[PDB]
Amino acid sequence: AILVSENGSNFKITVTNAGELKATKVE
Amino acid sequence: AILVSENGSNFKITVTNAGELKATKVE
Amino acid sequence: AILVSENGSNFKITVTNAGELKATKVE
Amino acid sequence: LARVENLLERLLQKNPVIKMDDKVVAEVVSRNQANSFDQYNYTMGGAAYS
Amino acid sequence: LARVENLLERLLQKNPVIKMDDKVVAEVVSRNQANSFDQYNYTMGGAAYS
Amino acid sequence: LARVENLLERLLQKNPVIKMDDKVVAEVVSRNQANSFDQYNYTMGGAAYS
Amino acid sequence: SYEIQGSFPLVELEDLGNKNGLELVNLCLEEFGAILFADNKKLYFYDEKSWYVRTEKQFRYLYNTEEVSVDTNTDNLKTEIKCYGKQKENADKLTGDNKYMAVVTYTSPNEAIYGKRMANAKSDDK
Repeated sequence: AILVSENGSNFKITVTNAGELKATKVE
Repeated sequence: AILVSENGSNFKITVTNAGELKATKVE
Repeated sequence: AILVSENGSNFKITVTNAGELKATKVE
Repeated sequence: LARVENLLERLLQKNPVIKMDDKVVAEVVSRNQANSFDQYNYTMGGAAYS
Repeated sequence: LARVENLLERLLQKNPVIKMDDKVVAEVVSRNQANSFDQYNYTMGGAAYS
Repeated sequence: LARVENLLERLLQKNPVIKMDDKVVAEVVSRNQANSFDQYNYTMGGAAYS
Repeated sequence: SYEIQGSFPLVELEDLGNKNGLELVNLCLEEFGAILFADNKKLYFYDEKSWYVRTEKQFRYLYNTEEVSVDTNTDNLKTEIKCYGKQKENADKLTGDNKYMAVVTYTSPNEAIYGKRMANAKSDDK
């Protein structure tokens, strides 16, 4: 219950951002 | 519980495709 | 339940690596 | 609940490698470099290729 | 557990498209190419643009 | 079930940043541009660098 | 083999030759304003009139097209020019535009919607 809800709330923050840093700038 | 599995399956299947659009073309 | 935990751990561990192959070289 | 693990493993099988095209990237980079070159030429009057 | 499923579905909605900028990519590519050009010019003495 | 979330939040710490090397990208872009330049030179006979 | 289909003007050239076939074909295309299309090893040279053929097929928005892009540049938008002809024999003895028997300033009508945008002078000595 609370466990998978926390899983979803955590997956909201990170995977959306994505990386692909050129050298230091984003994209 | 089974629909949790279905949600995870569709979750990762959608995750497969990925983005990285240049301006409008893919990759 | 524990199998779900191990599968999720391995799934995110594998996801960490990511791809972005140019033609054959990495990134 | 075993088929949950079976399906999740089968989907973990996926290769975490996404090939991205190089010709399109090269063409986009060339177009952007052309834009920058045209900007620099305009700022320098016409003392360039055109 | 139904609201967990609802939130997971709403979180599956998100488009798996990550817009990456082209101007910065072109500028970095140009800088690296300039580094290579300077290296090649130095290895050729001064028989180049500078 | 608590240590399930222990591992899940521990591995959530993963940085959503994938740094990609610029040198290889620049070299590939340069090679593709060279291919395009050779194609264009061939289409105009030899009225180019070579 | 070559075939010609259209009407083209006369062009004056200097020391024609000493080039490969493709260079001469490109020279013809650039000078006479022809369009080249090849049936394998047979090169047809059309003009603008006989090249394009009208068709009832059409491009429609939201029907058969997805992305439409228009690139517009006005860095070389010029509506005025000054040109000089050949050089007189007594060029040193003469001053100003008198050095040339042909000096002309051309102004395009589009100036009326763009103002005076004069470019660098071009000289033809022939």
